[PDB]
Amino acid sequence: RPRFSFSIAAREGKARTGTIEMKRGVIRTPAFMPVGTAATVKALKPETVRATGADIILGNTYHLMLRPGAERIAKLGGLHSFMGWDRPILTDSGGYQVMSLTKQSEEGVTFKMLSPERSIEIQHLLGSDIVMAFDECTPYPATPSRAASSMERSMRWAKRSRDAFDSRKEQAENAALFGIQQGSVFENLRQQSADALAEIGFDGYAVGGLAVGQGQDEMFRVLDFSVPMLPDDKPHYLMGVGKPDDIVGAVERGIDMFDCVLPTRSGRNGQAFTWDGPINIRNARFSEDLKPLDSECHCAVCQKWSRAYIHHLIRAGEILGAMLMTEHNIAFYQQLMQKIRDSISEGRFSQFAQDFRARYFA
Amino acid sequence: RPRFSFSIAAREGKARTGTIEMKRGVIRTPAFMPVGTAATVKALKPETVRATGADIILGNTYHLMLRPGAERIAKLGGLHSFMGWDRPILTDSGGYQVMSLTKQSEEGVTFKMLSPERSIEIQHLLGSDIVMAFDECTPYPATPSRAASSMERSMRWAKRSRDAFDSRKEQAENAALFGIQQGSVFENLRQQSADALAEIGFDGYAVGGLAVGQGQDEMFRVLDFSVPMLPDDKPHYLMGVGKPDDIVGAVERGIDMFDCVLPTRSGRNGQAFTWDGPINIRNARFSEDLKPLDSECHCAVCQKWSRAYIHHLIRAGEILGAMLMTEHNIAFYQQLMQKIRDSISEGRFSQFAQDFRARYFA
Ligand SMILES: CCCCc1nc2c(=O)[nH][nH]c(=O)c2[nH]1
Ligand SMILES: CCCCc1nc2c(=O)[nH][nH]c(=O)c2[nH]1
Ligand SMILES: [Zn+2]
Ligand SMILES: [Zn+2]
Repeated sequence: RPRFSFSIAAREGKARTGTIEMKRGVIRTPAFMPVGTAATVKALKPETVRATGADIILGNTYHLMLRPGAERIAKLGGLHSFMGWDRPILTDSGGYQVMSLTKQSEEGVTFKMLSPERSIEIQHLLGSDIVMAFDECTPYPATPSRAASSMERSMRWAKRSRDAFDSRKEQAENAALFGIQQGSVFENLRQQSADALAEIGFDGYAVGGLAVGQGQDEMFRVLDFSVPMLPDDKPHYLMGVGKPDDIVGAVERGIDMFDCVLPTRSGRNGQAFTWDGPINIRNARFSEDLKPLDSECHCAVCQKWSRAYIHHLIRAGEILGAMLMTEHNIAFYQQLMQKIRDSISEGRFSQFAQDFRARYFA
Repeated sequence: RPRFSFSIAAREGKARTGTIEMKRGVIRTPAFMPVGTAATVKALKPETVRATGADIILGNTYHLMLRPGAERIAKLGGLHSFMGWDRPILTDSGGYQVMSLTKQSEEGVTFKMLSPERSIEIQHLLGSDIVMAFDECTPYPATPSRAASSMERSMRWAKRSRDAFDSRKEQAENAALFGIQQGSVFENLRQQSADALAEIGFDGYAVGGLAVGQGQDEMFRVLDFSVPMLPDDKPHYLMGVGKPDDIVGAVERGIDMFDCVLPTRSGRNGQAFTWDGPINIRNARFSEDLKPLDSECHCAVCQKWSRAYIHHLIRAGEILGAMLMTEHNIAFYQQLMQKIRDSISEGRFSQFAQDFRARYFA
């Protein structure tokens, strides 16, 4: 396999399905990336993550550079070996969390320094397969002046990220680099940003700044004009999105890649995804319900345990409850992505989306 | 398979190895029973418990009758179906926890009623394979007068337990009933108790009251005279024991069955069992240690992850840390029991025990 090769096999409207080939494996697109926050997808063995159908996972840079540390992970053999996941890993740059969980300057951010060069070096030390440019995730809402200033800095940072990555032979030969579009909800700033990014040149293009408070209507509105601005022949990654219906609508608008903590975090808190919508398994109505979490789901959890048992586990605060809920939720997300890929491949994705929404929202 | 058949295949001194055949499967003896407190072996799928080599697990009656409730579990298909463990389950009577986690009377105990008849009915509702007589676990230390009064009540309760079990056709035909010897640390009271129990007649005999504060020397002293009092041709179960070295010494004194929460509870708190003794994986010395938890262990955890990674997980409070530590610890206990069975079968158990202790304590 090549360092990086994105191929589109089928299209329907703005939707695409295809593959990203990388040295550590193939990613089927549209792709959902489970989030591993501190070198673990919470409550799952990596074999279990794979078993659900995930082709790639996301690691957060901010958390790893703090614990256990990037240099330490590198000394230990890199993140794949450390955590036991041998397939592609996408790492974020750290740019988001350093502000949400500071001294900001043109150089980077100081907190209790992270900069483009340090972020790219940390992602190298981790042995990341897909490296995110170090950016600034503009808060929502933002005035046009502030969003412009923020976007402009991010684009200067994107060039610095590009050069830092290219300056390291082994990273440039074995990993890929994605740029991140900003500009808040403003069309002209999104265009400026896309333009800047394309001029630099990246292996893929994320749509940043849309998982930070916008309602779905608004996020969709911004995607409508923003995704066509990106190079068509490269993957499009919507950072931090989202709910099952967010994902369907974003694929309808040309997104190829997704991540979000909802299936893991929700799962631990008792929310299970079903084709008829989410359910809160702690609800007393499930106390004697012998059905699986979802009537159609092919996951191991639905093959073996009832709602009643998982209800008991979550109410009791049992670790196995977190494990079972998380596995099901991640499997549900993967089955959603499989249904999306198959329906685009068959030219019936628009119908799938309609059908999905009618039932999920009933 | 028969309802119950205990066969001794090999002996060495007081040590025995053999099998208990039951309708739901075969139990290899000496046996270690992982404890499932609220219908789950904490942080493990039942398939994982089996994978470690466990033939039977223990369920606590007290906790189940409180949550989710015995009648409810029965309505749901019984405990095996509920939790997804299809092999034998031994349940305790509830007698211990109702006092440690009250109004005591000859009838039973009232708390925020449990009695012999109710305890046996609850264990039936759960669908237990091995039912423990409802007893009183005498506190340690106890004066001889108090231990005698306590033991005497337990023996009256043992007869009531016997009759309650026999009065239910399906339970008597499909499960087994164990009696529990009391008498604190006193030889004459242990003899009285054994005598009473044998007169009633049980399928197996537990040694109760020795996991409640006695040091090893004392526990061993009491086992020395207590186990020979029990019927030779029935299993001998030491409730609540114990550490790896407790278990070796107790097999040397004729015990066939063990349970304790140490491998699970310890595991979650960062203690890992090794042939060179326990280690506390949170210790900074493991932060860059690439070795497995134990150099010889055949478990899945030691095949795949390093001390360094598990150290990170436990320090980070990650669920996967609890899962990995627990799997290893339960696998270690099972490998210990396998080594014990093989060495008795080969007539080299005395040497094994010597060798085990020299290394575990070095
Ligand atoms: C709460 C979800 C946040 C998702 C996210 N957005 C962004 C972004 O806009 N830029 N850089 C990032 O790492 C990033 N991560
Ligand atoms: C803290 C470990 C307690 C083990 C135990 N001992 C006993 C006993 O002596 N009688 N009945 C029981 O259920 C029981 N359980
Ligand atoms: Zn499922
Ligand atoms: Zn191990």
